[PDB]
This record gives sequence, structure tokens and C-alpha cells, in this order.
Amino acid sequence: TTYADFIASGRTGRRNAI
Amino acid sequence: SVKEFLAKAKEDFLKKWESPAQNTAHLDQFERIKTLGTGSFGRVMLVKHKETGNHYAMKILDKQKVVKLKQIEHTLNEKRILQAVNFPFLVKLEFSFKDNSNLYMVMEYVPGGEMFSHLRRIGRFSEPHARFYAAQIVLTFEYLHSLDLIYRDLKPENLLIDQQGYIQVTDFGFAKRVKGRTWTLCGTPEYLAPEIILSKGYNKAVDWWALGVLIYEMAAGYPPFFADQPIQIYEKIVSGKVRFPSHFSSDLKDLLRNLLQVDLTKRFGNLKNGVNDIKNHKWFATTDWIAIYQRKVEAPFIPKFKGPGDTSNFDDYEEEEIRVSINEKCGKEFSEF
Ligand SMILES: O=C(Cc1cccc(OCCCC2CCNCC2)c1)Nc1nc(-c2c[nH]c3ncccc23)cs1
Repeated sequence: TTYADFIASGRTGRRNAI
Repeated sequence: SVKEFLAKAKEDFLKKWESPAQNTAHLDQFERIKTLGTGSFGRVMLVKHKETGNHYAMKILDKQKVVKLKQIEHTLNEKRILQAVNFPFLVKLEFSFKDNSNLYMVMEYVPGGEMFSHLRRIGRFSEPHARFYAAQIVLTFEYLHSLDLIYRDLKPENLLIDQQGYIQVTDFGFAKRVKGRTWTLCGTPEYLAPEIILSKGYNKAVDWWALGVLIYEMAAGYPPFFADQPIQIYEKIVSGKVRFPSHFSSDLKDLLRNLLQVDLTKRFGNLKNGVNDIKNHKWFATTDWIAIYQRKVEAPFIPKFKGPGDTSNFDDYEEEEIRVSINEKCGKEFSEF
């Protein structure tokens, strides 16, 4: 599922600015 | 009316914009409690004002780090804009000052924590819950854009939940007063409009795109464009393609297609009817825009309040002592701070 793919990704924590 | 409110709001803004508040406190007037958050230039700490007993959130920026990262102008923008604005959903800057080593912005403490935290934990917000928060962002952007300000950092990490369950917009580090178009590559990978990525000049419409990303993320529980690396996120943004979860209503999908719109001649917030294209959209039909402003609407979530200086709705951070140099650093660069 998209949720499972998101939860398993490295970008579920606080995201930094660029 | 809206036009009458906006006229008087512009007048109060420009007075403070032209003659900014400066050196309104001392470091020794506060007791440092805990770190509430971190960044590349420093941290945000829970402080206690010794004379009043009130708790505040104090953002501390190391000047040397600001200079090294080429963020002097962005830092001056942040403080000048924050001391000048006044809207119910923007965090209030109480004091500002500087010393030999750092810049300080003392703001009202919002103890309910970040929207980010409740969003990740809960998973996703229901459509009325996301609509409640989105409405507040719409009125906030309408206020800021009428002042020629672009926010450029909308994300759940920057939205704090207050004791009444309302949003307090935080971090004006990328906020800018610009009449025409601007070119700085800045923001958060997931929230960048295609025109920022494609190094085109851009305007206020990037904030409306960011609104589309925020509403999708609140309602789905994940952003519309995600990957492991920022480069992969940009490929997804610039290519049209947005997939919506099957639980999304037709109205939500329709509004998001008009916010996450590549074509600037079709993106909502930008067009002839302006902000009213959003306010009048069918997904917002139950929204009483005046009651949201007046904070008369019962919030779908009220966070737990243990005490005035309770930090339980925030994460724990590695504490580092504030070092104030005996010699003044970057004095010329931060002269107007
Ligand atoms: O600014 C920050 C994070 C933060 C804090 C300190 C230093 C930072 O360095 C800047 C790194 C680059 C940024 C430039 C602008 N876009 C994002 C990246 C960032 N936090 C803020 N918190 C508050 C705040 C007000 N009231 C509060 N109440 C509780 C918790 C926090 C707050 C205001 S600004």
C-alpha cells in the first residue's frame, strides 16, 4: 500500500529545509 | 468587510515594517528550561521570563552559522516580518535582542506541540479535521499575501497546536516581502512547487501549491510526492501525476487538482477571483470563514495541558549550553537586528 511504502521510507521524521 | 480589514491590517503592518522594534529584552531576563526544537543555526528553547513568570519559546541563532550558510538576508527578513505582523494564527514575537554570539527571538509558547507529531502518531486526519486546519491556513495566506509577503515554508513541522486546538504558524526563516517575482531555491523538498524546482521566477502561488501538499498530507497521512532522496521527490513533483487515496471525497480530489496545478493560469489562489476560488470551493461549503477567524468553531482536537511550562507534547533533544563570546561576531551583517 502507499501507507506501507511511506512508513518504510526514510522520510517519515521531521523534514529539513533546503 | 475583508477589503476594509485588509486596508487597516496593511496600515499597522507598514508602520512596524518601516520602523522595526529592536533590543526589547536581555538574555539574563530569562531562565532556560528545555530545547523544544533544533535547526542548522541553533535551537528553540522553552524559557521563563523572570519578572512576569510567563513561559516563552526563544529561538537562538548562531550568527557565525547564519553567515556560513549564507542566510543573513533570510534571517533579517524573518525578524523584520515577525515583529510587523499580527494575525490570530501567526505566533507572536514578544521580544528580540542580540549579543556577541547570537540572535534571539522570544515568542509566545505554544504547548500543544507540532501538527506533525499528532499527524504521524494518529496516521491521518478526517476531512472535517483537515478542513478545520486548512481554513486557518487559507485566512493566514490571504493576510500575508495582501502585505506582499510569501511564507515559503508551509509544512506540519511548522504548525503548532494551541490550547484551544487552533493553528499557530511558526518559522518565518524563508518569509519575504516581495512585490514582483523571486528566485531563491528554498523550502522543503515535499512542498516545493514545480516552478521553484525548475529555477523559474516565482511568486505567491508557491504558497497555494504548498497548501495543496498540506491538505493531501493531513487527509492521506503521507505527502503526494515522496521518495527516499530529495532528487527523486523533485522528479515526481515536476511530472504531473498525483494519485489520491480511494477514501478521498470527490470535492477534496477536485480542490487538490486545482491547488496541485502545474499551470499558473489555472492554479487556485492565483487567478482573477483570487482566494475566493478556494473559500467558495465545494470542499469548504460547511466552513464559516468569520467563525474560524473569531475562533468560535470547536476544534476537532484539544491537546493535553499539564502545566504552563509542560513540554510533554514535544520530543526530547540533546541539550547544549549557550556560549556567549567575549568578542562581538558579525556585527556589521546583523546591525538592523
Ligand atoms: O524556527 C524554528 C526551527 C529552528 C530553530 C532554531 C534554529 C533554526 O535554524 C534554521 C534552519 C533553517 C530554517 C530556515 C527557515 N525554514 C526552515 C529551516 C531553526 N522553530 C521555531 N519555533 C518557534 C516557536 C514559537 N512558539 C513556540 N512554541 C513551542 C515550540 C516552538 C515555538 C518559532 S520558530
